[PDB]
Amino acid sequence: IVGGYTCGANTVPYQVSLNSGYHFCGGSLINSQWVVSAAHCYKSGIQVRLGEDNINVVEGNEQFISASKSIVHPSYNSNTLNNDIMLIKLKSAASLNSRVASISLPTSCASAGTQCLISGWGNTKSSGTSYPDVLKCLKAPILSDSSCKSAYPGQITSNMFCAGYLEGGKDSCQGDSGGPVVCSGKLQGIVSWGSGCAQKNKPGVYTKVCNYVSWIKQTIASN
Ligand SMILES: [Ca+2]
Repeated sequence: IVGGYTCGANTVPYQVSLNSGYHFCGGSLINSQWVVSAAHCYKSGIQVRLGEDNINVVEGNEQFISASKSIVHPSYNSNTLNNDIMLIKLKSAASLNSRVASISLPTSCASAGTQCLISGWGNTKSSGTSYPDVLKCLKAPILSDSSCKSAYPGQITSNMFCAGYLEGGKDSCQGDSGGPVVCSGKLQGIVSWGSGCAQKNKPGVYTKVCNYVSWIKQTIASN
């Protein structure tokens, strides 16, 4: 996250870290056994880390659970990043408390102008490299379809949205991928892509979760 603030320990209780010997992507806990992330985060041998704040120190609220199964969206296109969403089932159910909770799936799609919370352990610099050990947060508006498609001509599909600041300075970045965009207490987005970070007229691009709810429910019911 560039240009954000330090969330505070366990203030984003649904935030997951995906670990394969190291933190590589974020995710969201959507129930005691299921995590939603970005399909471009697909790896073998994922361990899901819950209850994290400092990812380099054991602070006492962690739950480390391996993935049993990973399901990439049937129509994921890695060249276009269209349908950039993945489901991860835990080997065991997480113990849900105030510090480790699930986030609700949306009933409706959020509109342009809605303020959302984006969080993760990604790079905090727009030029150069600096990775935080603690969770970073950013409040950002959902931009209009028009402004989005005009920033990224020919690249935005129905399954995407832009959020952030056309002025730049504040964005998601490398390492934030797969993490939540939560608006009015519901999971609306997944940190998907962008052209660099926090650059002028190049906002973050997010997977539009409201388009996938039916797929999510069906999959979870049968797996
Ligand atoms: Ca920790």
